[PDB]
Amino acid sequence: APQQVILNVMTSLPLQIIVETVRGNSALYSSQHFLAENKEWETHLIAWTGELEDKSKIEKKLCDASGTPNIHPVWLLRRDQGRWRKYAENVLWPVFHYISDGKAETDAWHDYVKFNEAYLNKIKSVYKPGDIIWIHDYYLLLLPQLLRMEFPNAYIGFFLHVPFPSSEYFRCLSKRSQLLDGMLGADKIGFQSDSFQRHFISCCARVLGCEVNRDSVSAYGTTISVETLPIGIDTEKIEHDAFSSELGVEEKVQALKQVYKGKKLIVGRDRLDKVRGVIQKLEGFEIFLDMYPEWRETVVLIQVSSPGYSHSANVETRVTEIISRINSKYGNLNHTPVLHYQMRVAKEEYLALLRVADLALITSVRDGMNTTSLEFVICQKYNNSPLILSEFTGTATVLKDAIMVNPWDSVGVAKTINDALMLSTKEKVSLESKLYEKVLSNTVQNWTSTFICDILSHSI
Repeated sequence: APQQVILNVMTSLPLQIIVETVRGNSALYSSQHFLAENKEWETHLIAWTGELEDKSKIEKKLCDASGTPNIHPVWLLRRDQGRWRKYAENVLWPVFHYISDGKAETDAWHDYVKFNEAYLNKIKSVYKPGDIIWIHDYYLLLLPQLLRMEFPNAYIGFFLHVPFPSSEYFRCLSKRSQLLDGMLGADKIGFQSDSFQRHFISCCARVLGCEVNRDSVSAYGTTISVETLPIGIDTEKIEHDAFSSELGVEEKVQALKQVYKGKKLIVGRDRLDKVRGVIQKLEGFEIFLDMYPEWRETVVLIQVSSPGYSHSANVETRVTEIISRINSKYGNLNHTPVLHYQMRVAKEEYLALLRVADLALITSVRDGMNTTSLEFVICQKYNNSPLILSEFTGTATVLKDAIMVNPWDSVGVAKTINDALMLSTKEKVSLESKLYEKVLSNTVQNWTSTFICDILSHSI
C-alpha cells in the first residue's frame, strides 16, 4: 500500500556475525522487510555490525547474502569495539531517558563522529541522485546535516525510535548544538509521541537560534517538518504465527495450559533496565500478593528478560533481590510466584507465552514504544485477556482505552491487577475488541508507507 510515482539506515544490521539478531528492533525490522519485498521500489540497507582477508569480509558477506540483497554494511576494526556503542549508550541513552563517571567521554565522542563518518562515506559511495533517505535513531543523529551539506537538495527523513528529552536534560550534553544541528538536516523528522516532538522543538529554539512553531522548526532559511507517527507492528505476520497450526504454537499453548492448570498467568518481556520498569512491576506484584490472600498460591508472574549494556547490573541485582523476596515469602515447593528467564526464548515459545497469558503488565518508566503490548493484544483477540499499561509508556498514546496505571504507585498497581483479574467476561471481550482494532489501525506497513509519503509531501 506504498504509493507509486529507498535507503534505510540503521544502527546495526538485522543479523550478527556468528546469526539472526533478536536485538529487539522487530517493529523496525518488520518495516525494513516490508521495504525489501516491495516491487515498485527496491530498498537498500545501510548499517554496521559489531561482532564476536578483506575479501574474507566478503566471506561474511558471502552468506550475509540473503537480503534483497546488496545490503550495505560498515566496518570498524578496532579492539574494544564496544566503543562504538559507548557514546550512544553511556551518554545519549541515559539523557534521552532522563537518567558512570568516565573522563574518556571525549574519546567516545571521537568514536561517535567516526561512526557517523563511515555511515556517510558508504552512503555517498552507493547513492544515486534522487534517492529518498531514511535514517533511524540516536547512533545517527549527526548524519542528516552531513548528508545535507554533502548534498544540498536530497529528500531526507529522520525518525527517532527512542524518547526525546526536555531542554533541561538535553542542555547537559557538551555537544548539544552539534547533535541538534545534525538532526536539523532532515526535511522531515518523526517521533513516537507528542511530548518528544514538543521537547525537540523547544530544544531547537533554546539551544540553537532556530525559529520554531508547533509543527515546524525553521533554520538555514529552510523549513523542517516535525511529526508524531507512532510505529506499528507487522500485524498479519504476528497474528499468523500466533495462530498457525504449522508453526506449532498451539501445542506449546496447550502444554503451558497444562502446566499452569488452576493458576492465573501474568506474562511480560522486557529488557532489564531502569526505563523498562521491571522493578516497579515486581514491587506492585509483591504489594498485590500482600493485599489479596485470595490470589496467593494461584497467581504466577512470568518475566523473560533481555540483558542490559551496563549500570543495569544494579538493576539486575535489585530485580533479582525482589524476586528472591517474593518467592521466599509466597512460594513453596509446588508453587513459584515469579519465574525469571534471562535466556533467549524461541519466537513460538514467546507467542505461546503471550497467548496463554491471563494478564499483561507493562510498567515502563520511559520508552518510545512498547511492542510487547501490541503483540499481546493481537495474541489475545480470541482469548481476550486484559492489558495493564503504564501511563508513561509511549503506547499509552495510541491505546487510550487500555487500563492504565502509575508504575511508581505500587499499591495502585496492586489494586489494578486485582481489578483486571476480576473483570467480567463482556468487559474483557469489549476492551480487547477496542484495543485490537486500535492496534490493527496502525500496521507497520501502513506506518512505513505513511511516513515515506510525509517525507515526500514536505520535500516539495
